[PDB]
Amino acid sequence: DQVVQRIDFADILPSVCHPIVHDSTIVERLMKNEPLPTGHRFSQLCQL
Amino acid sequence: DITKLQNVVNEYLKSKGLNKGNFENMFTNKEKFESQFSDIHRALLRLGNSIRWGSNVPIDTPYVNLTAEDSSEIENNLQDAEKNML
Repeated sequence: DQVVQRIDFADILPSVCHPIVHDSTIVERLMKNEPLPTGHRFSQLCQL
Repeated sequence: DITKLQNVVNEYLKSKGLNKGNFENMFTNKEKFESQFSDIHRALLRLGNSIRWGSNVPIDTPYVNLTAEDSSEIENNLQDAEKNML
């Protein structure tokens, strides 16, 4: 029904402030086991 | 003679066969560029392939080459040059 309903960052907190967002473990594992870039990006990106 | 050897041998072997070391061929193109200090850095890494072809099942060996007395005489010649560049 035509009720004005409002959403905020204070309302979004219980889904954005969870520790599984702020973990790095799964991102580290997946970006590790993902295959490496190619040669012509590899000269540009993986050098430092 | 460094340009003739590095051009003719290194790039053309790694292009004619074993097409994986073209990143190292870009490195040896920058070695052909006049950045000698950084160029001679990782001469170990571009020596390891010569170790792989001089002796089968590649190991790490000493940096100077295969013959022992020639290996010592190279270092004697390099000390002679370092004392007298002229």
